[PDB]
Amino acid sequence: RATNAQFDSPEILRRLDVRLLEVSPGDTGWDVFSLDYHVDGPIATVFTRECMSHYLRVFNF
Amino acid sequence: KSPNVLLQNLCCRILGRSEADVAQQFQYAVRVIGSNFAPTVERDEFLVAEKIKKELIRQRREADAALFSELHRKLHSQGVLKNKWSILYLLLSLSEDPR
Amino acid sequence: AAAAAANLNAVRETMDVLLEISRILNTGLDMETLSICVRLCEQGINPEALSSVIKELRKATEALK
Repeated sequence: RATNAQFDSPEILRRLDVRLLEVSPGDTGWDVFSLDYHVDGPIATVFTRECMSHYLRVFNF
Repeated sequence: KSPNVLLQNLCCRILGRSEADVAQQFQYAVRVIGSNFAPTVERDEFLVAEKIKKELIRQRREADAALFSELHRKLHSQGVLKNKWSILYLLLSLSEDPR
Repeated sequence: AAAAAANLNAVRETMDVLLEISRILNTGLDMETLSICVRLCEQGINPEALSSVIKELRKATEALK
């Protein structure tokens, strides 16, 4: 709401949703945050769940 | 046996003492283990394996993270452990960071 | 028998491979304790409950020292 992001198309906004990594003793909060683009449609064959893991690594670096 | 006296064995194994020398620690064991015998949280061995690899990358023992890829396979190869999840969560819970 | 001791071989193996998993996560459990820890898990038990006991018993061997 506060930044310009609210005005964009509802598809890429809705598929932008948050995720986190699973809790364990001694973790760091900066590592556990991530953003996940999630796919439910036919577009899976170009953005599949094994490519999402590569993306998580990229976003972390 | 029974699990209550088997927990007394654990209390003889961590400490270096007899069971008539200390009765306090076994009372802490029976107070925490008691009125709970069944996990009320998520059950999957696959997720806790993906939480052990994620932890070994965070400690930069990333060659040991490819060792766990073989040790979990060996654990499947014997196949005589009823819950593989409970001991993996237990061993994950006591993890130290020496870096 | 003979195969009834081969199952005893397959349990000592379980116990050793979980000790390799025990050292790479750097827990304090040794082999003898780990043989209690696998026995408890066959009946089914909360690791969330056992970890606090082990993390207290390792904090009560130098405080009862």
